[PDB]
Amino acid sequence: EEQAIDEVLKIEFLELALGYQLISLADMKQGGDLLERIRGIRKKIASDYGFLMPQIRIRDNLQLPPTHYEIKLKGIVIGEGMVMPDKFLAMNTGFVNREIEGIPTKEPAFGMDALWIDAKNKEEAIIQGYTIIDPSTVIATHTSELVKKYAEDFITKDEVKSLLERLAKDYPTIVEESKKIPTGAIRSVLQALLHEKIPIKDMLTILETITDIAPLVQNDVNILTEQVRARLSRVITNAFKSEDGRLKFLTFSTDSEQFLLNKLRENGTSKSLLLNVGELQKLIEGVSEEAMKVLQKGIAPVILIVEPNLRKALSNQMEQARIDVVVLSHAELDPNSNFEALGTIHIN
Repeated sequence: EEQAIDEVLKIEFLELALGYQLISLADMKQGGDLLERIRGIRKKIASDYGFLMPQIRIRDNLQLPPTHYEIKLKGIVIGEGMVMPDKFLAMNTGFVNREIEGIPTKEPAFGMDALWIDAKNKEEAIIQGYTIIDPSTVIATHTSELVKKYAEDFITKDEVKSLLERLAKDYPTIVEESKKIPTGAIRSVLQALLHEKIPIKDMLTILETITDIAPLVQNDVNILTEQVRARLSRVITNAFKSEDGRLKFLTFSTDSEQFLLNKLRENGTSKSLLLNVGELQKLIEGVSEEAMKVLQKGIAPVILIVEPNLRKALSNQMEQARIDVVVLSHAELDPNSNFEALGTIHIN
């Protein structure tokens, strides 16, 4: 025993641990690029979401099944999966002509259907309109999605201090004006944004909104979050456009929206839905089945668009039901972008 020391010197990071058979994906002498793909996430996340995470650590873990991987954050398992290191993943992204043969699976990043296929299958897969993704990329995309999920945690007091200071260099007045705001509130708003995958890369707007509005609402985080989000419609819409340039979404029918609004209650500044067991049931089936269809179309994340008053209440209700959706308000939609309605949820 000499682990008073390893504990003294330990830094906090995201850790990708690889089973024996996955190590070859990291071996550049073998042509694997997992190292660059994994190490290049931190910069992409920085430019898309506006925070700096510590570099991602890559370990072997021999206690793992040889094809399995495990992702840890502060030593706690937050994700795991497997790839066929010597195969390729083929996906229907909405242009498939004829289905091909392979091993069916659920891709780990979003739970979409896919086929593991051999290298020699790639050519015909491509002819049939499939998208092909290699093992390293699958792991990288998974890992990327997991850091987005836990983006909150990387927003420490020291990251907040560092974000202001990095803004101070050429907007020194607004950061100074922001010293008037309790720093727990700023931090708390930033976490609340990242919690729902809203980038904080526009600190100017964030700080300006908080500094303006906070004194008026006793630094209430529910109000500040919504107010800040309302001013980031360009950033929000851009962060959820599909790659074809369209933000693709579901809505609730008017009858359904009215039903939800009728069960909506405010207590202090906290909005919630007052639903019995059967009603909560109807709500969950309706969303989850429609979400299920969106994923089957090769589209993810599943986005729900509602009016301002339902956004937080619905979002809370979803994460408590463990339904992986994004909930957006009308106030957050950039009319300069293209939109596509995928379907309408009926709770009836």
